[PDB]
Amino acid sequence: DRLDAALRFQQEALNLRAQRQEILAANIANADTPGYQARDIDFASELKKVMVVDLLYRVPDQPSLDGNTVDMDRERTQFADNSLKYQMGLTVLGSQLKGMMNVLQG
Amino acid sequence: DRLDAALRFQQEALNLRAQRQEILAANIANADTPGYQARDIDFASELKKVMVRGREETGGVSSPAVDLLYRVPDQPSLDGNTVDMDRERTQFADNSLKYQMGLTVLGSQLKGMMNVLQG
Amino acid sequence: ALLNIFDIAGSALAAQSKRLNVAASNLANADSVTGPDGQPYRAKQVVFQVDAAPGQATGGVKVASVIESQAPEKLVYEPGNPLADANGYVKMPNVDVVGEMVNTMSASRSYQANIEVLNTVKSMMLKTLTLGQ
Amino acid sequence: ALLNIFDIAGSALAAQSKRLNVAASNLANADSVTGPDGQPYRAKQVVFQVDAAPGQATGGVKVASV
Amino acid sequence: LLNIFDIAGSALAAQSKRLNVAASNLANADSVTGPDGQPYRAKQVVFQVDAAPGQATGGVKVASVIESQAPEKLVYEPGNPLADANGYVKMPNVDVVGEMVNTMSASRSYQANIEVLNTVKSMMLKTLTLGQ
Amino acid sequence: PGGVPGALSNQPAPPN
Amino acid sequence: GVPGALSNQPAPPNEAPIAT
Amino acid sequence: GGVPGALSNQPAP
Amino acid sequence: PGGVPGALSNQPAPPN
Amino acid sequence: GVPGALSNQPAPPNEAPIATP
Amino acid sequence: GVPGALSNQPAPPNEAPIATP
Amino acid sequence: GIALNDVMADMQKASVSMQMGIQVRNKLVAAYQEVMSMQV
Amino acid sequence: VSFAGQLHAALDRISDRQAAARVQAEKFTLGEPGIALNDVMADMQKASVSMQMGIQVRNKLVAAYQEVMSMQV
Amino acid sequence: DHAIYTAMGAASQTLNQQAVTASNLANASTPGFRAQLNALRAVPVDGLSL
Repeated sequence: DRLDAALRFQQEALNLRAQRQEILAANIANADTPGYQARDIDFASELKKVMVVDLLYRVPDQPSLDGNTVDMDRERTQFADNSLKYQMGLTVLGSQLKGMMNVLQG
Repeated sequence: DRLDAALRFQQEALNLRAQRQEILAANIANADTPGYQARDIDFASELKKVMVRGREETGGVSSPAVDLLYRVPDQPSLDGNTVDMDRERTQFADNSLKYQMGLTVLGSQLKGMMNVLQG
Repeated sequence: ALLNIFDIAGSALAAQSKRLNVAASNLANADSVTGPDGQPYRAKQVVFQVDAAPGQATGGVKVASVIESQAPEKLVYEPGNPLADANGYVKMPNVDVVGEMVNTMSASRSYQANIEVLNTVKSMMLKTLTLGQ
Repeated sequence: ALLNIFDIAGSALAAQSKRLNVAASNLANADSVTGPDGQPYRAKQVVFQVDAAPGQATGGVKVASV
Repeated sequence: LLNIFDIAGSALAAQSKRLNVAASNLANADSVTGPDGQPYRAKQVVFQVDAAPGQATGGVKVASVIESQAPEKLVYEPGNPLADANGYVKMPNVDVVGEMVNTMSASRSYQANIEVLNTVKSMMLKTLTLGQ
Repeated sequence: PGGVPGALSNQPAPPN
Repeated sequence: GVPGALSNQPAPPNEAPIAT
Repeated sequence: GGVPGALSNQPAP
Repeated sequence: PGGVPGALSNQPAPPN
Repeated sequence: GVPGALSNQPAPPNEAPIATP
Repeated sequence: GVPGALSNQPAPPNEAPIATP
Repeated sequence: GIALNDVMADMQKASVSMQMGIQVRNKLVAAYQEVMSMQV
Repeated sequence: VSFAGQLHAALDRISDRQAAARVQAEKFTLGEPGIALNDVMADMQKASVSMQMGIQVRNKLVAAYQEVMSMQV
Repeated sequence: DHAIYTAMGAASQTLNQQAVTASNLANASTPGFRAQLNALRAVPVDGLSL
């Protein structure tokens, strides 16, 4: 359907933002697990792949003794950024749907 | 001619409202620029002027032929701008309501005419 | 001529965003000692000008250029740090933290004011589009 | 990825965390006689550089090495 | 209700002026000299009713800014160049508690006036849709 | 008319 | 001039010197 | 231009 | 002629 | 490379011995 | 004179003397 | 350039004038057909 | 050149503006540097206003055509 | 909106005065030292209208 092609990009971006949000929250929740590696996804490459998931390990900053590589500050900033981008995607998708609607209303 | 003349006052007042709001938005944008005197226009005198002699432009960079007057500052500032934010936001809201009033009056007149014509 | 408010407020938003970014960059490097070239970090500030071409009455605002702040470099006596002076006077940036925090707050407030201007202007444009209907 | 302000402030947070970690490790090892190999502990320092991604305009803080 | 806009704007200006005076006074609690060498005398705004064509009720206008007449504080620093023949340097009579309370009350009045103006503007907006 | 608002007026003063 | 009124002449540049 | 905005994507790509 | 907004242009500048 | 980047390899285990092996 | 009501006559000016004289 | 304020106002004015012309012509045509539908 | 040509030009202009705003939004969502959220949001706003203008013009034009076709000959 | 700048100037100059005082205190053992006096001058901004 042509309607899907117009809204495909924003829907895929929104779904990818939700998945990465879940991954970041999993990183936050498992901060205290000894031996847990902080995982993340490269948003742009996966968005290419879906439009046309694989988890990448985060490069550790400080060496802990229990093997936990989760850094609070980095993932807190990433979490806030992902929340903001999810809201922006919701706004853009809603604007596109509302425009398609006011075209029809009459 | 007759219909153009009957709807000309409110149309010109609404255009002058738009230009005054552009000026007020420019004042709000430059509110933190050092060395910017706030500008505003006398709505009534400029409205009568546009009424008697048609609208004109300086060039056409183009701009209206309105007289950009300086607002009297309230209290001094070291940077040297006279944009007092309370005055700016009060004039902005007042101009907003008056523009909506002009839209309402013009729309009412135009319906008041389609009512006659429609049959 | 309500469309020009879009340009005016968009330029104002961009300029305030640039000013906030510069202030945050200065604040985050208050404790820096070295630059990419080895030079000490110099506190930087934007310059605001009226975005009016010759013959234009009133426009928005534009960032002319970014300039190094005029203030003495903060001298620290640490002649043990590998970076030092002839007499061990490490040069640290001249960032005034209170000024940067106040600048950040002011930029945020001006940004929000411009957003309100844009919102009400769009509402008026829609209402004008509903003139006779 | 990150918005510019987010990246700058998050880099600042990470750099301050690294400096605090270095200070804490130094304060812990204030009375250490030997390491794991037989050499004295040496006080660590952290060097802040400006991560000027564009030409001389802005940038957060990075830490080259301890 | 446009006169209400005039009233609210004038009152916002007056309360902002009072807040600015209080902030300047609080900054200069410990100031010892000005440009001319005279002590800083604390400033106070004067409020007056702006009802010139509106009978006895109207907005509030700041008539003037006046130096407070409370006696200047005296500090014994005979080595100070500003010390007189008796060796007393004049320091401002700014009351810290009074200025803090003035700032707080001015802020509250400012917010109340803003809420009044918003309610009046909303009422005008709804009046614009009479009979429809 | 009116006078200084706030601290100065709402403070007891010598009669004059 | 009354503050908040309109005048055709600009306000003079204001300065705050430290020493007269 | 020389300065990227605060609300722009990391200049570092 | 504009200038630097905020802290720099609202602090008492040097005489010259 | 940079702390906070993305790599396809898990970091090596974080061992801290008390004596030299 | 009920508080909160409306009266034709203005309220008398209040006074706070430190001394009776 | 021309703003929505002018565009909408002239657009409405043209709609009004066109409606007036249509109504006046309809009245004239109805009168003519009533005259010609006569019986002499 | 003609009325149909002018209407086609207006439709092309509106569609081009909308596509430009959409492309900039997708570029921002992509993570490419230099694209500011301010510009994205303002351009989306402008595109919405232009779409609404086109809708109003279409509505009136259709109303005028219906009025003309209702004329009795 | 500009009282924030007055207060910020006051706070920054308080920081400067504190720096002067700390520099004076750091030299409590310096042989033959003369303490630096500090004083907050008030600069009144000229202009209109009040």
